[PDB]
Amino acid sequence: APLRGQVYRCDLGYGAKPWLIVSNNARNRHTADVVAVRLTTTRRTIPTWVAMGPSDPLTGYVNADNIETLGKDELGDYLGEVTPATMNKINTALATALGLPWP
Amino acid sequence: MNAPLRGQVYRCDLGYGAKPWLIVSNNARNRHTADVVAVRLTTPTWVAMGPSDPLTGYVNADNIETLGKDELGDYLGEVTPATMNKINTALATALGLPWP
Amino acid sequence: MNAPLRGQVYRCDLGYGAKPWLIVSNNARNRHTADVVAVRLTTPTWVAMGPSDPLTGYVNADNIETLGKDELGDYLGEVTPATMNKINTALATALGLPWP
Amino acid sequence: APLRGQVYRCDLGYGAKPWLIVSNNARNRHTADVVAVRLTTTRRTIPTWVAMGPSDPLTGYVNADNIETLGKDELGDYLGEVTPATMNKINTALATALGLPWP
Amino acid sequence: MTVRLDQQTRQRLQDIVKGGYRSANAAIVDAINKRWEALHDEQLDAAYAAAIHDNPAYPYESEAERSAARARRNARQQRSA
Amino acid sequence: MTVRLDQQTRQRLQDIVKGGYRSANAAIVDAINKRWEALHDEQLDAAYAAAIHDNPAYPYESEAERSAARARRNARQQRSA
Repeated sequence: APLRGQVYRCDLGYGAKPWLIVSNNARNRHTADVVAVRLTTTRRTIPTWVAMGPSDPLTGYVNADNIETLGKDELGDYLGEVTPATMNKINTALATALGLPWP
Repeated sequence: MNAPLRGQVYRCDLGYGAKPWLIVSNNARNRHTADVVAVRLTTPTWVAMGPSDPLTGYVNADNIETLGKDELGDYLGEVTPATMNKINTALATALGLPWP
Repeated sequence: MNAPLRGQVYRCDLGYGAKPWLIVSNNARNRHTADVVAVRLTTPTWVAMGPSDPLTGYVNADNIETLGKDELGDYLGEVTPATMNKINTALATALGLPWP
Repeated sequence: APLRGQVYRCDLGYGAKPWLIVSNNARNRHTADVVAVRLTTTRRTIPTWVAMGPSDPLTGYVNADNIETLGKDELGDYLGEVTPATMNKINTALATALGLPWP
Repeated sequence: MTVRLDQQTRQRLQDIVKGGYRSANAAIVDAINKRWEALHDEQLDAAYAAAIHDNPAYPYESEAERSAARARRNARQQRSA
Repeated sequence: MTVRLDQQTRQRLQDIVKGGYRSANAAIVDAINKRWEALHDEQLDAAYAAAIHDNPAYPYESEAERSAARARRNARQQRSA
């Protein structure tokens, strides 16, 4: 069921936080867990972070240095889906975090 | 520690036996942060090590983890740029990134 | 071994006790060759470390030596770019190199 | 008495070879030893090697990756002094060998 | 768009052209792009240093977040074992 | 001397100019020189590989040469002690 772009709340052991799925959709259908990046209210100026926009699920930022694996069963409240413009910026941030080469 | 580099394989014991891990986080992160991001070489669509790579095994780019720099064991060598180019392709497929 | 880099200090025992050495050979040499060129930090012409540098002591650029990579000990850290600029200056004076 | 640019014959334990002095002259006066680079007949295309010319003391190449410390007492047979043109190329090669920064 | 080069810089542009670029234009384009990328990596470096100066557990918000993350990683290594 | 830049490249020239270069000219000059330097370090890297492939004891002509050099170095360390 879960899709790339969707934000879910999840508690990893320090309170329930918003998480953006970045795993591809085939993985998400067949596997028991997904890969996600932390949404946060903290504000840091680093190219691995992206600011949400007005038609995004919430206020704050995506930190792509903080990738986590979350069980489907652990997925809490569905907070919406990011805009494709915001998802494009996130792609960049992710590629940067995982040192994908230039161009 | 001499800061580890993307493409290096280190042997790491996480409580269940020493095993080889391949570093995929960028090198700025690798040099300043206490932690690296890696995928492990185990033993389909996954990525085979090649004959010129420093060890035998297969990489599931779906299973990315974070290893503390304090947990890296023995340095086992760098992987070839050709195999790394396949790892990049699999990381971007695994995480839905564009890699034209 | 993860290839050592110009500017790094390593502890090395050459049979007369462990001492710190600063690598001055270029990083290509350091990648492919079995050996590095270094100067040691001991305790006029010389260069002082360095309150932001990883240890205390003094560099004599007149006494350059070659250490095998298999004789390198513990990684003691990396020297500051400010002190390195003084080491470059002293190496060039020691060896009659034109340095602007 | 030994000066930078001069080539002397010396046996380091594997036969008598030519060695070019590269230590500065102040060091050479006041110290028991000098720093020198190996002259050789072997031929290699690497930036750390320099070829001799017609008014150079001998035929062959300077290898600046092979720096050595030689006692004044060990120095022997004076073979001559390299041309300033050649000393400048060796300067470059040495700087390259000891990773002196750009420019 | 009208670029002026000193003698050794022109001579270097030719060295890099001879090394396998298509033309002078292509090489300068690429040099501009490589330089930009090099400055981008230099700024990513500095940004990680600043984030770590202000928070030594980055990218985790606290040392507790790290612990949790590592315990869950361990649990996953146990289950595959 | 006439140079032609697509828009992302020209936008990048401006990023690096605004970063502390004096003009567009000075930046391109520096990108050319830095590119050359970068290619010179790749070539030096390739040359050391070659020399090592051909002679695994480079910069020593034989393993015996290395031994002699080590023994003399050790003698000098003994003497300082």
